Amino acid sequence: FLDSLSEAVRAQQNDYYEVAHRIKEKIDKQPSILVGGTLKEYQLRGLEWMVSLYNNHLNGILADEMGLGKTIQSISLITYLYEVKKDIGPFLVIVPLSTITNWT
Ligand SMILES: Nc1ncnc2c1ncn2[C@@H]1O[C@H](COP(=O)(O)OP(=O)(O)O)[C@@H](O)[C@H]1O
Ligand code: BEF
Repeated sequence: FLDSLSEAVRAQQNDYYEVAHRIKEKIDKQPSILVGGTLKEYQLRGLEWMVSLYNNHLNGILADEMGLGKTIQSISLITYLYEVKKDIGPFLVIVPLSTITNWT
């Protein structure tokens, strides 16, 4: 699976972990767009993890327990990408109606 997957990734470029995360990147600072507080270490790790997925053309799941700032992390993802990759738009977020204004 991994072999064919990594080859699928190579098509998308046109152990398991290091293979899946062949392209790496990390960042000590949060995206400068972000205001209203700072990110927690693990959130930063999560960001880096998501960034790695981006770099390796992989999709993934933020399965961190609950109430751990994923909303913020996804926002930081947006701003990260905009400050680093600079592909501003089009970016879609889909949420429950009961959570709309929490997100806004
Ligand atoms: N780095 C952070 N700085 C400040 N508050 C945070 C941070 N991470 C999480 N929070 C708290 O959690 C909320 C944001 O995420 P929340 O909705 O609580 O969890 P999730 O986004 O995982 O559902 C905010 O109310 C905030 O107070
Ligand atoms: F992941 Be949060 F608790 F919506």
